[PDB]
Amino acid sequence: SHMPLVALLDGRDCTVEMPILKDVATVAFCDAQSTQEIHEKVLNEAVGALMYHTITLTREDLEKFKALRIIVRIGSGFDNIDIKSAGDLGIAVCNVPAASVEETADSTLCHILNLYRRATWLHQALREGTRVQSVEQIREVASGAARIRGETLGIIGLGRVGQAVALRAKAFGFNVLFYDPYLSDGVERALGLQRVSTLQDLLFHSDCVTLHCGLNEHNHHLINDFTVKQMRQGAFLVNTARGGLVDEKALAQALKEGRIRGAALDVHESEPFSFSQGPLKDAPNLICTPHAAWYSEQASIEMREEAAREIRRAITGRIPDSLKNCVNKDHLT
Amino acid sequence: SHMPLVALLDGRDCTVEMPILKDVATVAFCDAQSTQEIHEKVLNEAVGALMYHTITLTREDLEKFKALRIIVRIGSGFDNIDIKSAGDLGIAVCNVPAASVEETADSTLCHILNLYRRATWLHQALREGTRVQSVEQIREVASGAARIRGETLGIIGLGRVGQAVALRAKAFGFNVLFYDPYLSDGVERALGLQRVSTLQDLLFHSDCVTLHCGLNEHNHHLINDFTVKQMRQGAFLVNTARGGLVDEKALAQALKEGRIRGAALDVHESEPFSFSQGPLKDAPNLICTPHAAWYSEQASIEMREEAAREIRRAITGRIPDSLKNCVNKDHLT
Amino acid sequence: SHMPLVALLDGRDCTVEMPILKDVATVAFCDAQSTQEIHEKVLNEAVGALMYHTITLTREDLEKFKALRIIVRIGSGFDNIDIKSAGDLGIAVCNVPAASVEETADSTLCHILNLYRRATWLHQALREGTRVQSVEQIREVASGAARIRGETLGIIGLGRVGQAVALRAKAFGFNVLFYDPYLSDGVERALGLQRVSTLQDLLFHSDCVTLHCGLNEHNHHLINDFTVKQMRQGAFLVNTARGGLVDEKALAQALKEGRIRGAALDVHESEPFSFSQGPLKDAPNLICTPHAAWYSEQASIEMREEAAREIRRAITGRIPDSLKNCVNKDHLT
Amino acid sequence: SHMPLVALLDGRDCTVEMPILKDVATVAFCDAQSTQEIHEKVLNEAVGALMYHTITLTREDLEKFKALRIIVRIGSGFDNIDIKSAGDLGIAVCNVPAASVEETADSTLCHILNLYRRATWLHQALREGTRVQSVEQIREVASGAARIRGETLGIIGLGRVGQAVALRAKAFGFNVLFYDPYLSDGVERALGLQRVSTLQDLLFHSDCVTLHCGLNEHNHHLINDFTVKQMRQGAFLVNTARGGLVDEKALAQALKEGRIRGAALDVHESEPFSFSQGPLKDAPNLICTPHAAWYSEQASIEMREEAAREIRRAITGRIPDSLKNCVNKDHLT
Ligand SMILES: NC(=O)C1=CN([C@@H]2O[C@H](COP(=O)(O)OP(=O)(O)OC[C@H]3O[C@@H](n4cnc5c(N)ncnc54)[C@H](O)[C@@H]3O)[C@@H](O)[C@H]2O)C=CC1
Ligand SMILES: NC(=O)C1=CN([C@@H]2O[C@H](COP(=O)(O)OP(=O)(O)OC[C@H]3O[C@@H](n4cnc5c(N)ncnc54)[C@H](O)[C@@H]3O)[C@@H](O)[C@H]2O)C=CC1
Ligand SMILES: NC(=O)C1=CN([C@@H]2O[C@H](COP(=O)(O)OP(=O)(O)OC[C@H]3O[C@@H](n4cnc5c(N)ncnc54)[C@H](O)[C@@H]3O)[C@@H](O)[C@H]2O)C=CC1
Ligand SMILES: NC(=O)C1=CN([C@@H]2O[C@H](COP(=O)(O)OP(=O)(O)OC[C@H]3O[C@@H](n4cnc5c(N)ncnc54)[C@H](O)[C@@H]3O)[C@@H](O)[C@H]2O)C=CC1
Ligand SMILES: [Ca+2]
Ligand SMILES: [Ca+2]
Ligand SMILES: [Ca+2]
Ligand SMILES: [Ca+2]
Repeated sequence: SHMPLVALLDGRDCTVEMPILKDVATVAFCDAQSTQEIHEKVLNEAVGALMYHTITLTREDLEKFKALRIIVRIGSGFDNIDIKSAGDLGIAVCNVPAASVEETADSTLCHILNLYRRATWLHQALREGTRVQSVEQIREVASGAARIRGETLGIIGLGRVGQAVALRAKAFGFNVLFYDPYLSDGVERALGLQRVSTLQDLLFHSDCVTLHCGLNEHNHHLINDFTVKQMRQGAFLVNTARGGLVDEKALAQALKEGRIRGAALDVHESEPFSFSQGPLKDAPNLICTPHAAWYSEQASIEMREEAAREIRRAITGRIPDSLKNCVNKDHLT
Repeated sequence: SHMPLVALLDGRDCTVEMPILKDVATVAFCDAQSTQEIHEKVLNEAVGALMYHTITLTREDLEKFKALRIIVRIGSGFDNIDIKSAGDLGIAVCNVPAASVEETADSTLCHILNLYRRATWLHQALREGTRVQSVEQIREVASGAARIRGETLGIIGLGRVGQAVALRAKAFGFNVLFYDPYLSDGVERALGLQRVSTLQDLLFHSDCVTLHCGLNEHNHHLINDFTVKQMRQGAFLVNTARGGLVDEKALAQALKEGRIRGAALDVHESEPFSFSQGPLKDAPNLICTPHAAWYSEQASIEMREEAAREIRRAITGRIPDSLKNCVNKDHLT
Repeated sequence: SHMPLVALLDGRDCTVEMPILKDVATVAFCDAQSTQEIHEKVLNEAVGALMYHTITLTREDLEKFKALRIIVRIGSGFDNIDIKSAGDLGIAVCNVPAASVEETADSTLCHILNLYRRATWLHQALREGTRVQSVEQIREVASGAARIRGETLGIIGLGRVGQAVALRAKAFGFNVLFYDPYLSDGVERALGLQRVSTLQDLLFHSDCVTLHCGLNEHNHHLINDFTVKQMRQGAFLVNTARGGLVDEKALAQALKEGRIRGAALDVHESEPFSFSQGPLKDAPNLICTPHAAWYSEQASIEMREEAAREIRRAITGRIPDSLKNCVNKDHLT
Repeated sequence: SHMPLVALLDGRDCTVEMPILKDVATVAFCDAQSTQEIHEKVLNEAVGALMYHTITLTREDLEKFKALRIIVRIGSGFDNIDIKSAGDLGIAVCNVPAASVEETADSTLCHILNLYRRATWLHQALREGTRVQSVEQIREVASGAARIRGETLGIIGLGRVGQAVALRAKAFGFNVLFYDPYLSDGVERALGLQRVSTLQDLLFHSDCVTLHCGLNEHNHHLINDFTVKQMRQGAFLVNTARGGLVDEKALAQALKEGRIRGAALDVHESEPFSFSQGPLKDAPNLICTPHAAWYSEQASIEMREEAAREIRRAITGRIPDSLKNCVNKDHLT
């Protein structure tokens, strides 16, 4: 009569997952921002866990769980989970890789176009009461807006989102380069893109750089005071991937000195983001969104139902065979 | 030793046009917003005129000119000039149709994506100090953001910009319809688009309506209290064409009642636009830009040099034969 | 009780048109290749005519009709009808411009790919018993086959078919140029194509030239011994437009001397075409189809029903107001 | 003073590879179709081997080599090499995956269009002396030609070539499905394609099926008398992948009975192919090419130089670390 316990760590709404898990698991929520906010009953008894990106799990946090057997990220990125240590401790880790691919690529194009066309900043200026009566004033208030055709878009990481962004960028006349040191040669040919070997070549040729790679152990602060100086003078930066990829200290100074003309960020080193705190406090030409590139109503529901199904499959079947999107089979023992 | 006079009516900067017209015409500027601000010497002697969109010329204004022989719009739209009366009075009228086609389509896609992805509004909320720490809060602050694939984009006017917008929209998964009662049948087939016969059919099937037609004598307030009720509940409206095409009274009420979920406007019935005056004072979910969809540095220079060349051709050669973009040959006599 | 007479001049099958015209017109067929094969009753009484491309109507032929009031081409091209003289004689002339736009563009791409990839010729060689056992033999038998990406496709005439061909060619990595002296500037920008001013520039830069213009009074033998020498050495020629556009004498010699590497022709100066007669008797590297680029079952039915509707509209209503695709309103009096 | 020996097994031309390998290896050729035609000196001393697709290497053949340390396929497919046994015997096996991706996709589109548009068959009929004078005769001779827009293209294997084919097919109005049981979910979203789970679903919904998968131990005769009956009545089949994927016995009967309207094959169960021998002797509506989809001059040179570089890297450096495209690291010991 006793069912396994499944806990939603960093959230409270479990409505979407309930119809899928009802006869399979007891569902609880912790609304927790850190391991320190999880009830002892969860740490002791929880067999499965559902979590988003707002809580981090180190080996230290993972060891506090005594019965945990699977974690499912309701989302694609899993940089916030110590994946190797989880596998060592016998804990499967899964993600939901496909629900928000095109939502995120559309948000990226929106940010790219917002930098080239300055629509967001032009809207601000009108809210700020700027009067734009003459053509000379239009040119002034829209100064910096640029023609897109012929510009070079450099994509770092050509996966699901990177490929979706590349196909969209081609429609606006962008010349699309990409740097992805983990793909085998020939993907540039299938999609009709130009590829480059080193990050430096990408940054050297790109008028606008957009990040679409996972945050892993080898690319923290991939954009830093060193690689920032490799970018074109007056280039754009876009990041809907992970804030850990950008040294905001170096970015702030680049915006202030004009080396980088503008930047659009949906993710940040420390989230939630605030224009009043952080290295970007006073950085100019800065567009930011609160980690919402992923969100649509259909994407939210899609990933939550898929996450719930993965939980069911883990409880009902055999780990890790029954799992569709386990990302640490190599480490599981 | 005496050269013809050419006047820049609603502007002062003539730097781009000077090298082209130096040995051909004396160049003056009026920096005028209305006919009432033009020096008598210009009205009497001016043989050619260069103007943008910030001044209107009625038959009354046109009759005040005694020597005028050609007007050149530095831009594509010429709804601000009485074209038939100008032809009656023997005044050629030309435009520059191609300089900003893709700048304007890129601005349109930026506004479309800004409505579907709410990037602009999400940026505002962060400037307003909203804290978005949890996923529930992300869903809340980004409420309304929608998946684009499967959505129907309805294009009113499938000319230079409309076609550029259609090709771009297809890359995001839009289903593209268009209504253009002046094209012959078969253009929908060449570009792989679906066409509809009546404005009502366009509005009935479209999740997002975007205007790309000229403002002519038959489509003032094309969007009005009658046709607004023909649009889908919760649809988007985009207008980078002409503000005269939209009854802002009807639009404001539709935004307030939620019939229209959001609207992005680069043009307005009365320009310059102000969020503090007009029928849109208090309208919600409203994005606006100060008639800047056209602007890039390369587009501004391109159209100004082309405009200057048209002036040269008029003075040097025969009107209207030597003109490349005269838009009123039928009326000229 | 007496209905108007409508005659299918160069055909016999009227099944598709009958349900549309039953209560409107008496339908007869002539199965005629020339005016000399039309029954006197048709010449005297026929009020409307339906015809394809296999019969020509000069002023001489048109004058033999005494009651004719409208001709409808079941197809887009109407170069086989003296359009000006028909208008002089009070005879409306209409076409069906849209039924086969994409069928014809698909046939064109098939011919283009058949030249670059030599699939057709490679199939012939296998029917001829050629044994291709080694790689050296594959290279030999497929000699001439070329990589498409980077190649320049030059389009002459950027209308319905030309635009459909341009969009398809871009997907294969072609660089697309076009020459069309009748379009206003700005269409190259909407579709993201490069335009050229003179036929010579088109031929000078193109690795493969494809014809998509109407045959009019100013472009007979557009490709001739003079303009053929303006083409790139070893270029391809494709013609699914009209055979009258190409001087086959000049073409034959160019194929024989290797100046042109290969040619694909769906239309010819004299049709039907035969590899045993004509200036192309012995021309090498020649692919030909019997004027079938237009044909699909859905296209044949679509244009025949549309043609029948145009006939109905002419009889039932007022000429030329009620006509949707009259191509000689300027001449009708 | 003694260099390693490198042998071109199934070819004689080594000109492209010589400048790259001169100071690294002694180069010989065998022009051999089977292991039985290789000189004893090669079998004993050869340290490296270059081969195409015209010779097969079983464990039996591999064991005859005494010094062989690396095999390099000048091409992407390596189904003709026992890869597991080669790794067991300590023999690295590499391929060249990218040189002909777009050549092969262009050949595939040529075959697809040749079936839908019947250009090849229409050319044959003209060579056979068929006279096509009337429209009724055009419809007759081109019977079977079909409109492409709305048709469903089913891709089996969505790798380098499959993706290139998908993007091209979208430009013609195809609805593109694909079946690839080895990809993780989310690739359909990045490229805007519809995916299906089982081969049966692919065949059930597709008007035209095209094969783009490797020939492996689990898909020999993937198209067989069982799966052929799962295809749509009157569907098309295209195969530029591997002939071993199709049971030609089942295919022949399907063409004869009309279940399959037509088939285009660049590869065959037994190559070289002959219309006079094999299960396809008398099959109708059959287009064939002699395994030439890969060939362009630039592709041939590109893959041969890359192959030579891989050989150099193997001799000069450490196996398998220094290899860029080793396809059997898992088996090498
Ligand atoms: N802001 C948001 O709400 C969302 C953020 N994302 C983020 O966007 C990123 C991309 O997501 P997907 O495309 O689904 O991931 P994916 O796994 O499909 O693709 C990631 C690609 O990045 C490449 N990569 C890894 N390290 C790299 C490096 N140092 N340099 C260049 N390339 C590298 C990999 O080879 C891989 O191809 C992820 O980090 C994910 O967290 C994704 C969706 C929504
Ligand atoms: N905000 C800005 O800075 C810019 C605004 N524009 C405006 O955008 C509009 C489109 O410009 P282009 O594409 O260059 O014009 P265009 O002349 O190339 O195309 C206009 C099309 O609209 C169609 N049309 C006219 N009346 C219509 C109606 N009642 N319903 C449906 N279709 C109708 C015409 O048939 C024509 O095909 C113009 O009004 C122009 O003023 C253009 C560029 C920049
Ligand atoms: N083989 C077949 O069964 C078929 C043949 N066709 C032919 O293909 C041709 C194109 O058809 P559509 O695209 O429907 O015609 P369209 O009227 O849509 O376009 C024709 C274009 O050619 C341009 N043009 C005219 N003379 C020119 C010259 N000297 N140089 C460059 N451009 C020139 C015009 O400006 C126009 O834009 C027609 O001649 C038609 O007869 C069309 C369909 C099927
Ligand atoms: N005729 C010619 O000259 C040429 C032939 N080819 C052939 O075309 C085929 C594709 O080549 P690439 O795209 O470079 O290979 P690739 O390795 O890039 O892609 C192969 C794809 O097929 C999939 N696949 C494997 N077995 C499958 C099955 N049973 N059902 C569905 N999908 C399956 C794999 O998941 C993989 O994604 C190869 O077999 C190759 O030999 C390639 C180039 C030229
Ligand atoms: Ca720049
Ligand atoms: Ca909606
Ligand atoms: Ca060449
Ligand atoms: Ca069918």
